[PDB]
Order: sequence, then structure tokens, then C-alpha cells
Amino acid sequence: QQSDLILLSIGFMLFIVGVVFVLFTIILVKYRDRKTFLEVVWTVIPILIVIALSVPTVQTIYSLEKAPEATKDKEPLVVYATSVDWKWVFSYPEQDIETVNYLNIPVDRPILFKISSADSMASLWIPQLGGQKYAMAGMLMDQYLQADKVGTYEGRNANFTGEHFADQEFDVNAVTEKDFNSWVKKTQPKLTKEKYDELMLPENVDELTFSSTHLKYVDHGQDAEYAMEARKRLGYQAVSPHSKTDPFENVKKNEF
Amino acid sequence: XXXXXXXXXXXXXXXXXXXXXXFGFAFIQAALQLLMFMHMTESENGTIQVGNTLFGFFGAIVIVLGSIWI
Amino acid sequence: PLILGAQVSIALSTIAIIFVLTYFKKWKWLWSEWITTVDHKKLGIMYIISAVIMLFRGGVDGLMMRAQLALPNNSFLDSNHYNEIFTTHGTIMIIFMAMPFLIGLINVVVPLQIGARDVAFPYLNNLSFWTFFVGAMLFNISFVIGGSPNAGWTSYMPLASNDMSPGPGENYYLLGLQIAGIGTLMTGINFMVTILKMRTKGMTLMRMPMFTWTTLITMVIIVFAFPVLTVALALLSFDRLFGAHFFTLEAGGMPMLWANLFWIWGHPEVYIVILPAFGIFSEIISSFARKQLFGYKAMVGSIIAISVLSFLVWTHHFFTMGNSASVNSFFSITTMAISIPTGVKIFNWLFTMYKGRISFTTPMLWALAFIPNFVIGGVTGVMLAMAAADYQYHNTYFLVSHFHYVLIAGTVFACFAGFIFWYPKMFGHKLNERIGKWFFWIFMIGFNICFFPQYFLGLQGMPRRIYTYGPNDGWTTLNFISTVGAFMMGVGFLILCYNIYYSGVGRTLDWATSSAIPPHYNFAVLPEVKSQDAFLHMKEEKTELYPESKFKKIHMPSNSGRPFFMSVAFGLAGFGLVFEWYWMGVVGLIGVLLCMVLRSFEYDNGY
Amino acid sequence: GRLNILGFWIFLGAEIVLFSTLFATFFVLKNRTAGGVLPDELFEVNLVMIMTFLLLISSFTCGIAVHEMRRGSLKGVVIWTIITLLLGAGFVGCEINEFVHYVHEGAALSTSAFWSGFFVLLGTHGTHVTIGIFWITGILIQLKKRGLTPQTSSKIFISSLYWHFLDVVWIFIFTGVY
Ligand code: HEA
Ligand code: HEA
Ligand SMILES: [Cu+2]
Repeated sequence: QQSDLILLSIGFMLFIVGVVFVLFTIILVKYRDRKTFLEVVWTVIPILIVIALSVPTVQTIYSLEKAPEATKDKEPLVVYATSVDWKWVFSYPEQDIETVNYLNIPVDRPILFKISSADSMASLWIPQLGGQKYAMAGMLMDQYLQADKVGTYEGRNANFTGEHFADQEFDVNAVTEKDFNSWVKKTQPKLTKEKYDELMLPENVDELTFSSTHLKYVDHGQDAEYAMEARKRLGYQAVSPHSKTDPFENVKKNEF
Repeated sequence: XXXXXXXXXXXXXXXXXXXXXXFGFAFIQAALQLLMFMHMTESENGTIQVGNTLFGFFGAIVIVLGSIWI
Repeated sequence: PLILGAQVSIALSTIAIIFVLTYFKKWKWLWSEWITTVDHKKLGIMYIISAVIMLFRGGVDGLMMRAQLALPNNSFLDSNHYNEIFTTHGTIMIIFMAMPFLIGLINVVVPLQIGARDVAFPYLNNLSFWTFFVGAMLFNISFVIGGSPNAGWTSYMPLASNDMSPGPGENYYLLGLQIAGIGTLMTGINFMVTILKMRTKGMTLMRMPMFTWTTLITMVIIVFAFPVLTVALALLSFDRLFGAHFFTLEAGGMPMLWANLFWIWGHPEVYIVILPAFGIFSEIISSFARKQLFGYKAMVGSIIAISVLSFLVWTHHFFTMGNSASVNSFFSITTMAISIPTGVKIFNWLFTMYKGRISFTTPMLWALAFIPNFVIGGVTGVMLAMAAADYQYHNTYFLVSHFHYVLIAGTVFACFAGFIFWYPKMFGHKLNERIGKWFFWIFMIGFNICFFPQYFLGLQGMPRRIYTYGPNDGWTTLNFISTVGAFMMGVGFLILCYNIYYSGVGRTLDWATSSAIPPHYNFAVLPEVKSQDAFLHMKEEKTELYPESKFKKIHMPSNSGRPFFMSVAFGLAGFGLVFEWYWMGVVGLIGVLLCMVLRSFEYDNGY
Repeated sequence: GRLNILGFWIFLGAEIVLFSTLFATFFVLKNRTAGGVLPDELFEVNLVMIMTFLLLISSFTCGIAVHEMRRGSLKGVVIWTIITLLLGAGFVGCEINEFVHYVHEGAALSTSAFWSGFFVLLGTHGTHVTIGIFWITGILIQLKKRGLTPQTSSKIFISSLYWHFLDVVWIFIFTGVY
């Protein structure tokens, strides 16, 4: 919510412009019915409206780069964020822990999200945290966040549409550090090697705890070619009319 | 007769271009086409003719250097 | 699948209706004075009458979309349907509606306000229509024959090839716009020479007046922002069909490389949809006001700023994908430097309307409502230019609410303004004024209660391209109010068509014609003009008419049946490569064969 | 007087943005081939290709200036325009055998992402020079029942300058890809 002060302060800046043109039309026109020097002097105000924003916005673009609204200069926590189709993946490199479609974070502790996606380009919005940056298949993008206060932060994806994309809403909860150190593990199942390949299919899933990290598999942030080894190794390529239902060959973990 | 002078000078630019490998090498390429195209633009329909390609190369710098700028 | 089974019968019925009712004998009127006609007046008519057709196709789309989005847990459209409907809706507009509607208003009004006979190449402008029309039938036949694309009007690559999965889906978007890109490119080349070497004596360059200047800027950006789209789809057409890896995820190609090529064409073309919209509104607001466009050294000088500064700002649709920070502030400061050359053009219409008189007619109301509604969307895109705050309201309806206020008020109103204000040009009489006001008010009030709650829908937390919202903090009514206003704009298109069932204070060469429906040769003698506004200086001041015994010969640019057969080859090759035929095309190579044979006929016909 | 010399001239300025888009595509896809074949092409062939085309314009810069403009060599149109027509096949024939020889590791656009741009930045490149041959020989069918004079048969000049626009990016390709 660091840029929210820009939204509220700019909201009144353009609310004036909306009423300025109300005075430039409604005041006259009705009175005026049948029943060279001003333009050059006008070129002093329009930069003043944008240069009053062409500085704090630029002073903010460079602000979101380095250590943002959190730690100042300590506590470097890394969280690798991967996005499959419909489903969201988050792995902790600090301790062999790996969570999907759910995430818990400590308040007032910086979290250096490493963002990437496997099957389609996407971005972890999380509207309460603010800035969201694309997860590009083929590279990892670093992004820093924090949780302002303890609560339930709704989180979502930018939803570059692809059939099952609307239900990408993964609720994230942010609690105190004292509860986190007990919860950094609930109980660090494990990395079943094959269940990771069982995730790249776009369907519906539940919690899936998983108490082991997956970054031991081609980094995933690099070598985004893990889409042929995923959907095709289990024999599946969708179409538009008929004969879908993942073209035969079962083994998965769905809803109900 | 007059066009033979520019054609002979153009061949040296390509030979010197190979010597650069086998800014400093990005301007000799545009200069090779300046002499190539300066013998058939002006005038009559000129200004607009030679001017249309002027801001066209601007987009070429904007598109190329702009794509590399990310 | 159940809904698409009825229209395929209605589509076959409309084709069957043409055979019985219309095709009693058409090789004398349809094939002669139409189809392959050369007169610019008849070509521009076929442009806008297609956009009105696409308005109903895009109309039932836009209505059932928001009808599906009336409230959460609504079961009107499923996933693979709302994905294809909203993609077809956006692509039918801008490309197949706003482009033909604007060029149509350009291919008719511009050549008359300059005094010239036809255009520069009235032969190449003939195929320039069919080159778009075969691209429209291509994108429309994706209805039941194949499958409409479901990747949006942008249609990024990582969700377009194998990750997408429908074969005949993105191919229609690729081959449909690739053909129309050729026709639109020639439309910008024809009018760039038509307005430069075919003006009448006395028509100075700085004053001709201003709408024709916007058309000049419109056709300049087309020349430099359409070859990009010609290869941007050609590269993507190679990825889909011929097995290229320009942006494929598998072979390692850059997935974002297709994004910048589309937006290098995107935002410059985005002004091609607003430049004639500004021009059409420039005359109407200065014709019925009976005043002079006060300001030319800073208004025409401002129309050149956004013409070159449209290619230094296109990187404003990204911001969200992790760029080099400095490059996200370069185009953020520069985007602020584009709302200033555009901002001065709003202060030029209100001081041309003051001091002078005014009379509120139907074309005036479209110009009356164009002033606020375009600004209410413009006072939001300024926020979109702020890259530091663009991360918060990227997508999420607030983006949709901004631009829908910008384009519908800008172009669609100008498409309605030029529709009525220059309707006596097309046929006798005009539209009924009093009941025409009923269409304006209902279409105006429903436009605000449709997208202003979207400003609240988007800021509260409703992303775009979503078929169900869910009970989130009681934000259901804001989505339903947007639907009520959405369906309110639908109420009116019936009135718009009811007004067509019935079948001035000019200041330029509009009503300067010999009579209503001007003839083929248009203007027997060329006007001397020698002033900024011709019609007013040729009415009260002296008279100046078309005196007899001062006439001369004709032009004789008769018709040739090749432009129709030339675009059919493009439409045949396009449809062959789309509908199945993954690796190569059996009939796709014939279309190129027929085109190159006709390209030999291009310089083998003496006339 | 014909305005086709200018109307089909701003079309040449549109192709500047056409090849710049392909140059922007190629220059970003330059550092790829993470899994494939590294580019190693013949050097002498590049100079032979460029020197053949640099001599192609040498026989064409004076092929209409000292042809139709200076004096009047109406009989030389079957000489200067035909000799310059055979040089067009030299670039086509050499690039075809260059692509056929590229089948040996690095064929077409399926091997790597980099070779996709190279075969397309030189693809429509090869197509523009191929259709120009059929355009230069398309006007040569005029010295029969027509045989128009200069300043009237604009088909030669409007097709000559389009043929000249090729060598603009042809050399920019020489510095671009090599
Ligand atoms: C020229 C620009 C333009 C125009 C004119 C319109 C027209 C309309 N649009 Fe659209 N729209 C876009 C530009 C435009 N749109 C773009 C760019 C997209 C995204 C593209 C993509 O990415 O895929 C989009 C998609 C889009 C969205 C966003 C989808 C999402 O994010 O989930 C919304 C929001 O409600 C919308 C609503 C409407 C409405 C109510 C109209 C109204 O104007 C409707 C106009 C209709 C008529 C004038 C005729 C009415 C029809 C009838 C009366 C027939 C009724 C008969 C029966 C029902 C039997 N359309
Ligand atoms: C007609 C086409 C058109 C026009 C003219 C504009 C005009 C502008 N647009 Fe927009 N825009 C689109 C079409 C257009 N846009 C489309 C289609 C999208 C969505 C694409 C997609 O994702 O599918 C989009 C989205 C879009 C984005 C991308 C958001 C994203 O990344 O998702 C941005 C970013 O800067 C933007 C900003 C602007 C600005 C600053 C202007 C300026 O030119 C507006 C100028 C107007 C004003 C500035 C207000 C009037 C001025 C005054 C009253 C003077 C006083 C005001 C000041 C001093 C500020 N709009
Ligand atoms: Cu833009």
C-alpha cells in the first residue's frame, strides 16, 4: 500500500480537472444560445501537472528496486514462486519446505519473491501487498514484498486467460513470527519426485502440504522447457471440441 | 559517367567492413546507403520522398535500440 | 455447442436469402456499379456498412458478456465460451469496426473536402476494401466452421501455440488480420499521396482545414505502424503453422518478444483510431458554432507531436514484467509527455464554441457528450502512465474502465457523429432529429453506469477476464450496475436501426456540391478557395458557383474485376491455412499462386 | 507525370519499419541457442553475396541515369536491364544453396530460436529479391507492342528504385547478422 497514497492524492488531482471542465461549459453555453496569446501562456501549467508527478513517480520506480517497505537491511528471506496453469507453486530455499496454492508469511519480515511460471506467463498479484510483477517462463524475476499487518491477504493471478484461470485465487495468511517458527514446518509428506510432474496438469487441487523443496529439479526458473516433459510425458494435450478429459491415461489428484 | 564514381567508392566500404571484423562499425553501414540512394531522390517529388525515409530510419533506431533497451 | 448450432443455420439462411430475393440478376448492378467499383464515394459506404454489421455481431457479444457477468455463480457461459466471446468482441472492434468506420468516414469526406476527383490510386483502394473484407469473413467464419480464438485481442504467445491447444483458433486471428493489414497499409499509402499531390488550386497546406490534417496524420502512422503487424503476425504465423520458434516456450525462444512487436504496432495504431475521431469532431464543433478554429500554430503543431511521440511511449503497456526500472521511468515520463499534446486539443474546441452562436442538433449532441466522457477516461489513463502506481491497477477492470471511456466516447461517438452529420452525402434527406435524440440520451446515460462502477469494481478488487467474481465484500451490485448500464446501451441499437428504416451550417466543401448525393465526377470545376474556410467565403462573400461553358472532360478510371479476385485469393489462402492444414497448406499455396499471377496482371493492363 | 513514383516510394519507407521489426527480433534472439548449434557460416560466401549485390547496384545506379536520362539508349534496355536481371539470380541461387547446405545441422526454423530469425530476416529478404526479378522482367514485356519512351513508361523507374531499396538492408544485414 506504499503507492496507495499516490492513488488517493492523485484522485483529488483529477477530480479538480473533472470539475474544471464543468465550469468551462455549464457556466456559459446556456447563456449563449439563439433563444494566440492565451495558448502560449497555457504552456506553463501542463508540465506542472505532470512534472509534479514525473518526479515522485520516478522517485518511486527506483524505490521498489532496492530493499522496500520492510526490513531496512537485514533478515533476507527468499521464497521461490513458480506458477503452473491454474495452480500456484511456492518453495522455500531456507528449509526443505514446499507449498502450493497456499502461503504463510511473517509480518514485518522481508520476503524476496523469486517469480517464474512453467506453463503460461502469469504474475502473482496479491492485491493487499501492492506491486505485482510478471512470472516469465524462461527466467526468474526478483521481487520484494512484506506483509503490513497480521491478517488474511487475498492473493490472485493476473489471469492471462486460459480456460481454467479464474479460480487461481490462493488465499495467503500472514501471522506473527512466533507462530511462524513453530509453523516454518508444520512437520518438515516429502518431495515424491513424481507428484511434482503430477502438478503441471491444469485442473483443481486442495492444500497439499509437501515438506521438502523442489529446487533440485532444473531450477525451473531456468530452462522453461519443462512443459513438454510435463504434459506430454503423461500423455496429454488438450483440444477444443470433444475427446478431452486429459486424453486418457489417469493418475492424478483432483477434487471431490 | 557520374554514377560510376559512387559505385566504385561503395565497393571500398564493404571491403573495409570486412577489415573491421577480420558506433565505429554502425555508421559505415548507413553511410554506404547514403551514397547509394542520394543519386535518385531529389527533386520535384523530393523533400517528401527523401523526408519519408528520414523518420523511417528513426523508427528503425527506435525499434531496434528500443528492443535492446530492455 | 448448443447455441452455435442455431446460428450456423441462420448463417446458411442469410446466404440462402441473398440467392432468392436479391440474386434475380446481379451481373449488371452488383458486379458493375459495385463490388469492383472505383468511385471513392461507393467504397467508403461499403466500409461503414460493414462496421454497423460488426456492431451487431459485437453487440450481442458485449451484451451476453455482461449478462453473464450480472452476478456471481451465474451459469450463462462456461469457461471455453466466455474466453472466445470476449476475444471476438474486442477484435471485431478497433480492427473490423473502428478501422473500417473511420477509414469509411475518411474514404468519403476527405476526398470531397480537398476538391480532388478520386484518390491517388483508386484502383489499389478498391482491393484495399476487399483485402479487409476477406479478412473480416475469415475472422467471422471461425463461428461454427472452426473455432474463435480464446486468448484475447492481445493474444500473448505463451498461451497461443500448444499451451492454448485449439488448432483453428489463433490461426484466424493471425491470417485474418494479416490480410486486413495489407489493405489498411495501402489505405494509408493512398491517402498520404491523395492529400499531398491531388489538392485543388488555392488549398494551402497549413489550412485545409484541420480534419483533413488529422486524416493526414492518420495515414502517416499507418505507413510506419502496420508493417510491424505484418511481420508480428507473420512471425507468429510461422510459429503456429510452419513450425518456427520465435517466441515458443519449448525451444527457448523469448515469450515476451512477441509482446513488444505487437505494442510497437499497438499504441501507434491506438492513435490511428483516435486521430480521425478528433478530426471528425473538429469540423462539427466548428461548423454549427459558426466560428473559426482559433489556434493553428499550436494545434496542427500539436498534431505532429503525437505523430512522432507515439513510438516513444508504446512501452507503457508493460511496466508489470520486470524491466530495467530506468526504462520503466523513461516511458513513464514520456507517456506524461503525450497527454500534453493531446491535452491542448481539448482546450481548442471550447473557445471555438464560445462567443459564437450554437444550435443543439443531433450531431452536436455527439460532440457535446464527447468532451466530458473522453476526459473522464483521460483523467484515468494519466494514472496508468504512472509506472510506480501502474502495478496496483494493472488489468483489474480499472484498465478496462479507463479505455472504454476513451475509445467509445472518442471513436464510437465519432463513428456516430460522422454517421449522421454526413448522412445527406450518402442518400436523400437525413435522420429524424427528435427521435434521434432518444438514441443519444439512452446510449449516453447507460455508458456511464456501465464503466464508472467498473472504476469501483477494479479498485475494490475485480480482475479482468473472469467469468465469476464471488461474494467478496458485497461487491456484487457494482458488477450488476455495470451490467444494467451495459444492457442499457443495447437498448438503442434497435432505435438506431429503426431510424435507418426511413428509406445545415456547412463551412467546408461538404454541402458545396452541386446537390444532394454528389455525382461521380464530384465538382464540375475545382474551387479556387484561397482561404481557410471555403464555404463561408463562398456564400456571403460574393457567390462563386459552377458556371456553364467552363466544364471539360472526364477522368475515366473505370472498373477492373481483379481487386475482387485478388482478395479472394488472399481469403482462400488464409482460410486454407487456418481450418486444419497444420504443417502446410494444399490450397494455401494456390492463393499465393493466384495473387502473383494477378500481380503480373497489375503491370500488364494498359489504361 | 505519374504519382506512382511517390506513392510506391512511401511504401519503400514502410519496409524500413518492416525490416527494423525483423532486426529487432533478430538482435534480441541473438544470445539464445541454449540448446542447439552455434552459428558458424562461410565468410567468403558473405562477401561474394555482398560484392555481387554491390556490383548489382553499380550496374543499376548508372542503368537509368546514363540510360534514359542522359542521351537515349532505347536499344540498351535489352542490355542494361537484362544484365542486371541475371545478377538477381546470383543472389537467389547462392542463398538457396546456402539454405540447402544449412540442412546439415541447423535446418529451417525448428533447430533453434536463433535460426528462426536468420531464416526469416533472410526469408522475406529472399522473397523481396525474388519477386523483384519477376517485376523487372515483367516490364521487359513492353518493348514489343508498346515500347514507350522515358518520362512515360514509369514501370522501369518505380521498379528500379524498389530494386534499389533492397541493397539498403542487404548491407545492413551484412553488418547485422555477420
Ligand atoms: C471500440 C471499442 C469497444 C466497443 C465499441 C466495445 C463495446 C462494448 N463493450 Fe467491450 N471490449 C473492448 C472494447 C470495446 N468494447 C476491448 C478492447 C475488450 C478486450 C478485448 C480482449 O482482450 O479480448 C473488450 C471486452 C469487454 C469487457 C471486458 C471483459 C473483461 O475484462 O472481462 C467489457 C466489460 O463489461 C465489455 C462491455 C462492452 C459493452 C456493454 C459495449 C457496448 O458498446 C455494446 C455495444 C452494442 C451495440 C451498440 C448493439 C447492442 C446489441 C443488441 C441490442 C443485440 C441484442 C439482441 C439480442 C441479445 C438477441 N467489452
Ligand atoms: C483511442 C485509443 C487510445 C488513446 C487516445 C489512449 C490515450 C492514453 N492512454 Fe490508453 N489504452 C488504450 C487506448 C488508448 N489510450 C487501450 C486499447 C488500452 C488497453 C490495451 C489492452 O491491454 O488491451 C489502453 C491502456 C492504457 C495503458 C496501459 C495500462 C497497462 O499497462 O495495462 C496506459 C499507460 O500509460 C494508458 C494511458 C494513456 C494516456 C496517458 C493517454 C493520453 O493520450 C490521454 C490524453 C488525455 C488526457 C491527458 C486528459 C485530457 C487532458 C486534459 C484535460 C489537459 C489537462 C490534463 C493534465 C494536465 C493531466 N492507457
Ligand atoms: Cu500505449
